[PDB]
Amino acid sequence: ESRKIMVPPHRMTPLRNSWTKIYPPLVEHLKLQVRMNLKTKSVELRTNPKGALQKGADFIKAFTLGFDLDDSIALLRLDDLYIETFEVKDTGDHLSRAIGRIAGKDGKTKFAIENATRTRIVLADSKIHILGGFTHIRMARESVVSLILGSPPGKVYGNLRTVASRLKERY
Amino acid sequence: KSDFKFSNLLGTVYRQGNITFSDDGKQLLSPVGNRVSVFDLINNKSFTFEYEHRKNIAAIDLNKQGTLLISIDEDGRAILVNFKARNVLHHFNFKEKCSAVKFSPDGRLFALASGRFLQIWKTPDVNKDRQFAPFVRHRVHAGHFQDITSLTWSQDSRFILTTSKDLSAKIWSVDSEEKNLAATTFNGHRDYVMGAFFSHDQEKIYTVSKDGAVFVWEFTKRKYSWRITKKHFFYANQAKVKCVTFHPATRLLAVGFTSGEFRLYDLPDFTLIQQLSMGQNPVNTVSVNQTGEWLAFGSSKLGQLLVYEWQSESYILKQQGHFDSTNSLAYSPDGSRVVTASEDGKIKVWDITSGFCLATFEEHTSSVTAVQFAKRGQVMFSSSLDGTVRAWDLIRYRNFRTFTGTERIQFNCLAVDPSGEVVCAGSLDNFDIHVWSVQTGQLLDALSGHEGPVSCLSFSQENSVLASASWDKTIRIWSIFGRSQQVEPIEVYSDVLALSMRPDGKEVAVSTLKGQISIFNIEDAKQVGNIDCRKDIISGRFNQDRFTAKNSERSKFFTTIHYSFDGMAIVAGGNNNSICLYDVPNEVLLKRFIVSRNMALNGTLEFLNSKKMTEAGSLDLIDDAGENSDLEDRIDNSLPGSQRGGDLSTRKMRPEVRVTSVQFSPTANAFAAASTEGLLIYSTNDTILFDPFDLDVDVTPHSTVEALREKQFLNALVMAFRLNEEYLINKVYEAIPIKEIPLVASNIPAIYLPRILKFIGDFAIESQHIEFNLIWIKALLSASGGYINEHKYLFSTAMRSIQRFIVRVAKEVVNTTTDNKYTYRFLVSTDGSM
Amino acid sequence: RVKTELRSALKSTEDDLGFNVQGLKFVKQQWNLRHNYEFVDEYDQQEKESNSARKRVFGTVI
Amino acid sequence: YKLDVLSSVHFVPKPASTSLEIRVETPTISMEDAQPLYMSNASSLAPQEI
Amino acid sequence: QFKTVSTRTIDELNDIDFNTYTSLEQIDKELLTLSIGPRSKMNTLLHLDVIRKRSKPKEAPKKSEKLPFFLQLSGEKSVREGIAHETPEEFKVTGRLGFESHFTKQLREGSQSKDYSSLLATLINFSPAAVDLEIRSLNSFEPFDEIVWFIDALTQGLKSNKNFELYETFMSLLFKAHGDVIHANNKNQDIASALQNWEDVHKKEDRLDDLVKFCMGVAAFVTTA
Amino acid sequence: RDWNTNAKTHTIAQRTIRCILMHHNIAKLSEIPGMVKIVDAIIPYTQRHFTRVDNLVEQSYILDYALVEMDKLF
Repeated sequence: ESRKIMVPPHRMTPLRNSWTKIYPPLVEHLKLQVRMNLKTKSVELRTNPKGALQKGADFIKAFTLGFDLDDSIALLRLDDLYIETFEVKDTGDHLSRAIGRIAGKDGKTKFAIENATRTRIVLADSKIHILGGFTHIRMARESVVSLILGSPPGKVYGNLRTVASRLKERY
Repeated sequence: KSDFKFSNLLGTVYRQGNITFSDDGKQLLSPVGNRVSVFDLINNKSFTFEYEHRKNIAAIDLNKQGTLLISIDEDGRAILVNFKARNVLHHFNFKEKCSAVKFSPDGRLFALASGRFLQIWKTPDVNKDRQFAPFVRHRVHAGHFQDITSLTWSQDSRFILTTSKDLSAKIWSVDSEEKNLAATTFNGHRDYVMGAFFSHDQEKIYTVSKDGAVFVWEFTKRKYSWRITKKHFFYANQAKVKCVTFHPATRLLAVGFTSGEFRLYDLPDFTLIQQLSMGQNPVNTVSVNQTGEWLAFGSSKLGQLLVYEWQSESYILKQQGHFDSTNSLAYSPDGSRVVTASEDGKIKVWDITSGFCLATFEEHTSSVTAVQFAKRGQVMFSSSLDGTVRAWDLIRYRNFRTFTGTERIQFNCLAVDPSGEVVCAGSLDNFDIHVWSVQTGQLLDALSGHEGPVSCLSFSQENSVLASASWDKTIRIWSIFGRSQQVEPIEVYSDVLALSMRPDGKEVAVSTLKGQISIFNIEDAKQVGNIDCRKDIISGRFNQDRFTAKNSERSKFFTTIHYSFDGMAIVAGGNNNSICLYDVPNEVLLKRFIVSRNMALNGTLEFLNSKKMTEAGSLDLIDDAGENSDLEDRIDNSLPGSQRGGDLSTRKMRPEVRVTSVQFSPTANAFAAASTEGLLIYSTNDTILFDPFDLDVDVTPHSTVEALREKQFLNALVMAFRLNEEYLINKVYEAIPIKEIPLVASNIPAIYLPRILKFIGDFAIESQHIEFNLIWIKALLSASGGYINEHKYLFSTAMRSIQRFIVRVAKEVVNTTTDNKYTYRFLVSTDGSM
Repeated sequence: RVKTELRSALKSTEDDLGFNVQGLKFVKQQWNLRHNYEFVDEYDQQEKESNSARKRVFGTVI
Repeated sequence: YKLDVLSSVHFVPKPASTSLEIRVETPTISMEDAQPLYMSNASSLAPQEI
Repeated sequence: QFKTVSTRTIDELNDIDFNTYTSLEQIDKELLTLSIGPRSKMNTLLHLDVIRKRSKPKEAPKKSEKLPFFLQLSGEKSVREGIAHETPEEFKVTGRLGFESHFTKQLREGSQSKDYSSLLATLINFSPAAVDLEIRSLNSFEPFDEIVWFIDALTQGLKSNKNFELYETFMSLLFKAHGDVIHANNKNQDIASALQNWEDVHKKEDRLDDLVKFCMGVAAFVTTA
Repeated sequence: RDWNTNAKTHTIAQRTIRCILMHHNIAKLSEIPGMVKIVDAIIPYTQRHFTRVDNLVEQSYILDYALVEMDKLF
């Protein structure tokens, strides 16, 4: 029993140079066997005779999606971690500057929402992936959807301050 | 009436010992001096245990069922208390100074570090009856060479890991069969080992010492025999570790130093999560919640208590009390909070139910001598030794007025107008009374005529006549208002301290230095009657003095007295450890309360143990301060002839026990006494003490519920009033329907009117049935609100308790629904377009 | 009759008083969330509000 | 300080100081101690001070 | 002295035998009744921003830099009962059907069944940070369903005359959080009708107002004069 | 704004503020340059007047108490 994760040709060279830190938790912590098909540009994970294949698939799928090495190791460990993918889909007007509104100047809005909601976000052209806990993904996604659908920067930043406080608060 | 019990201990959130949380960490248990306070932090309330150690307590633990507590004092007299019944189960004397006590996680054993022996006893049941000897000893291990500083149980209650002043730490199995798994000792520290903890899986052992090293011990090979794998250091140079704890599940090491700084680390990687400071005094206690989210720190020098959540960097509470330095108190005009004027120069406004301080005010640069409320809880006046009276708005929290004299004197007592135009203050070095207007700030008058220091001032609340009384053995009555400038001096037998004034202004009760409380008619200036109180005063013997408590003249008089609000009783306290209350018609002692049994305070024992009196001096006047482990308490910086200065380190004697102010509650049948241990709050409650009112043989709870089931509602209500049983009154009260509240409330007899009013008050403060309680209040005020007005002082504490319900829960709810109505009308009536 | 007409007049004036309170604080609050500033960090936020507060200086006596 | 404590705080006060205090505006929630409750939710400046 | 004994006669209404009376939950369905809980929960909800701003330390604590980013989630194995440690149970809106929260799922199911009793039970259950964090995230963007489901859930709530100070603060928290979008698409039919029937039930709350007005005015007159 | 500082001439100010609020656009009123140094000046005065008129309604119930006594008279 096996899984195949297709590595796109824009995350291929980081996979090869950081490959030597990717396969050791895949081959001794997880006890899988791992091959990298250079023909199909894919990663194959097979099970030996001696429920972790989905964990390894999510590990390399996070790296495939665009999350860094330590972020992917954080997904491989830390059972309470999830990752949500969505396109914008809500062109000059709407597509070419809603993503500029998520980013901001030097990505400071994305950095602010990452630190406020304790997720971390990779923003493609229009493909947003979010790695966090369940409630953390909920709040980061609500704020990202907010500032692609139109909200004032004061409103989204006040909501970010408030969500940081209430997510870290007991009671 | 007279059946007061010790309810609460306001002030002093922490004195000495370890903080504990509950298991479901809602309450925290804090060692105040020899009591234990328990503050419920979610249900915002608080209580203090009634029992009392004879010295300052040093160790606290309660098991994680929450069902029983054990508290050990600073020479090993343990007390096991039932935590739910609030009654003490056993008194057990361990023979020497126990550093720590801990229950097991499975509750069934406890262990304690008595000297250099770790002794494990097994916990008696809460369901079993009290025996002569309930504790059955499991074992006593002796492997340390000096005193043990800490215990730690493992997660399974299987091993125990103890840390000593001797520079090691040891692990002991509980039972004999696992003796080979736990026989190692952990050396390598340069100083006292302050803590030794397991990891979550019990594979790593962390040992933290006083000099600042934490060692990680692992069962590895260099066979397998507990190597040390990494030493981490705090590198705090001058400061050193005072308290350590570890939450093993969240891997959180919390460490407090002797400089107020505490750091909290994520331990096996040793990454500083946070570092911040309580203050400048050392952190004597760190304790952690069961989920590891709250950290309670206690510093013992200023008596302060933090609980702090480290994720959301925020203080759940940051409180600080006052040991021994509290000059005055005043109830708020509804009995919800008490204002405390304290000798370090500050005002503190303590909530009574939740035992915490809401606001504090530091604008006096010296010891605040008196506080007094005015303008019905809106303004509050205080006078201090720095020469100033000043006024405080309790809305905007601003000192808006400051009154000085012209002569540079220090003020010791004050009195405000009812119609608060004029404040008045008297000193102990000037013989005049200073009369200031409050509207403008000027000095309106200086009343003269005493030939001795004006000890006490009070304005009559009804006819507004001023009564001052001074150490020239004279009470004096000044008609200030309206063209009189009239003075009436009443002489009395000895020099007066603590005048007090009836709520109707008819009479004035003075306390004298003879030991008596004399009561005078104001308008016809002749004595109505006196109480002779100097033979029902408990005056203890100090340690330093060479004259018996019988022949002493130190404290056989009352320096503070106060009327009850029906005018019929006087509570009184002084520089002695008895507070006494009397009923002024009969001039007889209703009840006397022993305010402390702490032998760490001075004037408590009347008879001192003759074993402690040696061939040269008593053994408690010998200062063993250089036998101390470090310099900051080997230091003696007590300048010699200092009495009642500041900074308890600067006086060299034991703190004497004394009550500095007594006041009755304006709303509910209680009194507060500002002792040295804190604000002692004594209150009755009607749940206990069957005290009927003219019942006959046919008046019975069975008869009352038959009359309720047969729906004679008025007969059921008056049967429950004649029972005077709180559950029965509540049952009938809730069973009467809304259709006939006004018929019952109009047919209530007039002798049961203060009972139903004070019941509705003490019920409706916390009950949820807001419209039911307001229907009953409306029906009672409409049906019988003329009897109340012509019998004001009977319903003077039952009506103040009712408008403590209307303005404090019902008006807040009405404010919320009003704001919702108006935001709706705006949000739908106006134009939001772009 | 006096009770009904007097209380009707008083509730009629405090109706528009409460309306104006909630409307004016809505106006101020939507101006704030339009263009107040951008601080997510609470310490920099509280120092920004302390620098932008209303100050008034009072003559106290020591 | 130590002369007052030695004198057992019977002293004669400092003469006079008409000082000058700046108070910012803020909620009196924020002007309080750290505890779960509060006592007043006004603003520290009067309407005639705003 | 440690337990309570029954005053029931030996020879040779269990609350009345044990001298207690557990006060019943509400006396009549036409009577307003607060929550069975602390009185301070209303004030904590209404002003929890300024209370926490008070509760912050005066300067920022000294952390490290090589601190793990998922420190709140990286526990071990006394279990945390917050809104952050909440797992989903068991095709793109703000919350998919695999990633619906408990509050949003119960709100939707109550919008199906037209009975929000379980929603209101969850609301009266959880803590003020959880209440603010659930009300502040309520899909105020394209068709406005979750806002109007919350509003007529509060309508069904304060029709029942229980917990009504909490239902009042939940409406205040709604108007505070995103009453600007309700003011924006004012005259929208669904949200205007939801506010209309909320006002239809809420306008019968002046019983409490003139009841406390009578009690305050007459109590003051009787005590002073 | 400066009529609302009286307790006498304040009703005229409240009616004019109310008709401005219910006849203009709220986004326009907010984004006019200068309309926060006015509405922050006159929120606390309206709150002061709300407290005063609400206490007038509170002490208006002595008429209701006198009526219930006058009906108890027989």
